[PDB]
Amino acid sequence: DCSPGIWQLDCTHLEGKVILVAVHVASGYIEAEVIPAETGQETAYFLLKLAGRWPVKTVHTDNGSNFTSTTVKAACWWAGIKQEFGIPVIESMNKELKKIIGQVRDQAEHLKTAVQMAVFIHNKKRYSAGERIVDIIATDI
Amino acid sequence: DCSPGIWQLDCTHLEGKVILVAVHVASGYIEAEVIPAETGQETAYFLLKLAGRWPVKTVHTDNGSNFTSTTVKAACWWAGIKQEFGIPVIESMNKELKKIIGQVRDQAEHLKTAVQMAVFIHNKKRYSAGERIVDIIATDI
Repeated sequence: DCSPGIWQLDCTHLEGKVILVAVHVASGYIEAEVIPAETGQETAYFLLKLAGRWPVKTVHTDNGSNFTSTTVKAACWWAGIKQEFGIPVIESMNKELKKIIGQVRDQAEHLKTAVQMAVFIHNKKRYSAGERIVDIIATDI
Repeated sequence: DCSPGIWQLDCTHLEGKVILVAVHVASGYIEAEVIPAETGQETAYFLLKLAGRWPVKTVHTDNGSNFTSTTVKAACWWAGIKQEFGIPVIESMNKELKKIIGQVRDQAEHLKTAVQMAVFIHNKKRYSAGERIVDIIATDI
């Protein structure tokens, strides 16, 4: 959890929709996306996007069956991502995100937009989570 | 262009599909996404995602009419993003991205995946663009 390369991935539901939530464990920085279904293809596609922006070395999840998909294993293999085993946080983070979404829900037509507005508010809330991840990654370099 | 908050947004086409490409001007770091159509709604949604991850203060584009959409102005207003006027780079960057996509195209079924694999290769190519943006943002803090 001290290591700057540990992320946690989890899908949560809201308004009959699926939200994929990634948390940088050391900083609390969040990325979220509404996906059409809880499929390995959506997970694999999200991991490639995440690995292209940040250093992703190991990933954890609260539902191990999420990572059994052959498509997910292919994406982790290509990007050099290992499965994390040192975590026996997202409960709090998912409830935290669902709360901020409720505050901004009225300001956006679709749930798509509310999720990104909530991610914006979380990462800048104030150091902020957005500043802390950059600081953590910078020193590690 | 020295300022760490300047981004450039442009849509490019490949295989009858639209790719939205964002470039961090000071570092050369890239984010890209295949979008269904060149609409203001897709642009506005992409900007909110970008502003939630990085500090986005001003944005430039090669096609000014991209930013006339009332939906785009609403997103820039809510996230506190101004239109950049100090740039009279994406030509090179879009050709660079299209080249890397061609190298990896055979390794992925859909163009969606090839674009993210190309973004991955660009930002880690090696400092790398992914390291340089974090360093730039860190010192600015």
